[PDB]
Amino acid sequence: PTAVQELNRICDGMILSSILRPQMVEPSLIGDVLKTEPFTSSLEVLKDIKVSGLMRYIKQVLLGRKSYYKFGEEHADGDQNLFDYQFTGTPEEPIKGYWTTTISYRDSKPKISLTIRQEFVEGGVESQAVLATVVGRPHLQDFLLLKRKHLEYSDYPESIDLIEFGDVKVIEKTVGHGQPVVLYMASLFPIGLTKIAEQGIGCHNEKNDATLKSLLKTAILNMTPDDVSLLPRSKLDAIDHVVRNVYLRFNNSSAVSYGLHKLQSFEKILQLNGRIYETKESTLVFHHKKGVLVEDLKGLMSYKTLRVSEWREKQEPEEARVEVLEE
Amino acid sequence: GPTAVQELNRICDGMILSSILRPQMVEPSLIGDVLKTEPFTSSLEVLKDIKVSGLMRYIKQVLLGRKSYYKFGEEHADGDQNLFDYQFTGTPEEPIKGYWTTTISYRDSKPKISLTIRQEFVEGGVESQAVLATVVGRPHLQDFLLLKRKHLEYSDYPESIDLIEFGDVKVIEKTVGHGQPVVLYMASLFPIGLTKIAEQGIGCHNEKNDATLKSLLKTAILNMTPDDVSLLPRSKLDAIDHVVRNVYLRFNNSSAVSYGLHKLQSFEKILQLNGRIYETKESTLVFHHKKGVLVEDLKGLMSYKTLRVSEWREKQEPEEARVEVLEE
Ligand SMILES: [Cl-]
Repeated sequence: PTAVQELNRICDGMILSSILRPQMVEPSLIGDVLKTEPFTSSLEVLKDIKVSGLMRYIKQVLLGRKSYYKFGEEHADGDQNLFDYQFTGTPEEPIKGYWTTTISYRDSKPKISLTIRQEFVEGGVESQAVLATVVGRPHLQDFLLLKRKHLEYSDYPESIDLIEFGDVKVIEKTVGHGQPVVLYMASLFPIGLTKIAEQGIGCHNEKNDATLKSLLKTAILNMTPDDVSLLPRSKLDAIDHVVRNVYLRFNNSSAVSYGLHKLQSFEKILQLNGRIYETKESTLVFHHKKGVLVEDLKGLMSYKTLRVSEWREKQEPEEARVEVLEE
Repeated sequence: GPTAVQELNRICDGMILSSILRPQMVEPSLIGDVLKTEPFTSSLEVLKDIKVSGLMRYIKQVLLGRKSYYKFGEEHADGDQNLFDYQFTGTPEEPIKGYWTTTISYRDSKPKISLTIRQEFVEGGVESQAVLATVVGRPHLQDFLLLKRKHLEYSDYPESIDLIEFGDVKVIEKTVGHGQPVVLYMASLFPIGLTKIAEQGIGCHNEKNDATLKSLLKTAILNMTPDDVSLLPRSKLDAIDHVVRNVYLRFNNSSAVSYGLHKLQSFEKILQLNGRIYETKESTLVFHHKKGVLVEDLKGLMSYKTLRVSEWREKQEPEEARVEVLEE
């Protein structure tokens, strides 16, 4: 592998060790991971690799950092003249009548962004804007700059220009003040705070992908329903972060045979975190009465207004009865 | 009245709309005829400083007196190879239809020189497909290695991107035009002397242009006989496909059916040549010549090119009232 791959593997090893074992993010954790995932490139090449998050913390420890990771040390205003564009559908090609665009300041952490969700409804456009930002920012001034970038990048700027700051929902994140953090279930728990900071789960290679799936199930299998009832909300939310990332990796059949949803203690997770999970293929509902359900516009059941039907594994005698149509 | 750009927008809308019934060479008389019903309010002095591209610029230039017709390739620009544009649809934490895709390109390049990396979760991790959209004669490998470093630096150096070798990349080389005049027909440019087309943004997002587009399409197909359709070049059929698909994305399933384009002889001959599966605003329909109108349905007892479908039916309340509300 390369230095990039090695850095990835060390980061995967920490994420993976956090599934069963909370650990303080400090140099000896990286030292202990290095036993299984050594770093064999030279420190000089490491300096050319520009990273953030735990990747960058690992990089710094390999370069000699001895201090523990401090919550909020990555805070960046960003470049207020460089912008990232995220889009979900377009005006030319909406997704089920919707298109969403998020423009953000490049390299801001927490990210400062204006998201505008839009929809064609008789006989105009309905817009919803959310400014996700940080306490103390100049919210009206950030909205206007970002709105201007929305007008310049939009294939339909007429619908944007009428959105006023009074219509915007604001969400403010706070920067940490250097608290040390515990890594557990791919999430940072800053000492003294009650919230968590979910971390990205890599595990893009064969071994780490399979071990991620197996450790999640092992984590849940080793909790009784009463254990789960005793978990604080912050730990429930971190578990939710790993659970949802794992289900995104499965199609419907693989998610079902994975069988996490069959564990008695996972049913307690479902009651506390929700029953609705996105897979690679679609949306499933792990229902306690009806079993596995699959989102289905033509379904004859509704779970919290989502129409669903019973999910069914493909069976060769049934597939053989499907009428294959002439083209 | 509307600003100088909203004016251009409406004039461009008007050209696209005029291209539905007949092909139109892109030349000043086309613009002038559009100005009869969509007149340009603002002063030409404002218009001098607006930054536009594509057809909206050619409209601008014609407003400023240009007598020459539009020339294919006249917009070529190698772009700024020190400055980069960054967009993405989907992320590893919220994939869109199972994928996430990132595109990084050279600022102001036309054709756009870009590296797109699309990824999905598969067994054993992540699969990637990379596409370098570029121009004949570029240094493809150097562009790739430059844009790949950007991707790594933009994505927090995921191991899956670093694994992508130049030999894994699909290279799509666009041709630059050579000054050919161009015909606009069904929202697509046909450069004379070339066999390819360039689909254009269709626009028409206001209420009146939406309805006009829908009306003009049905009329354009009505104006054709089945024999007419069987004589059209593949170029013209692809342009028609462009407009048909944009229109069905504007309907829910019920409105798509009462729109009734699918019921026309000449459209059935179109279906035979472009396919029967059309995404709508609501789901997906199959306009079948034997079974009738079908609708995507994972429970379907029929499959059309592997899509499971059922027969379409109007929403009724005695099916609705029986929907079982589930315990939370
Ligand atoms: Cl058939």
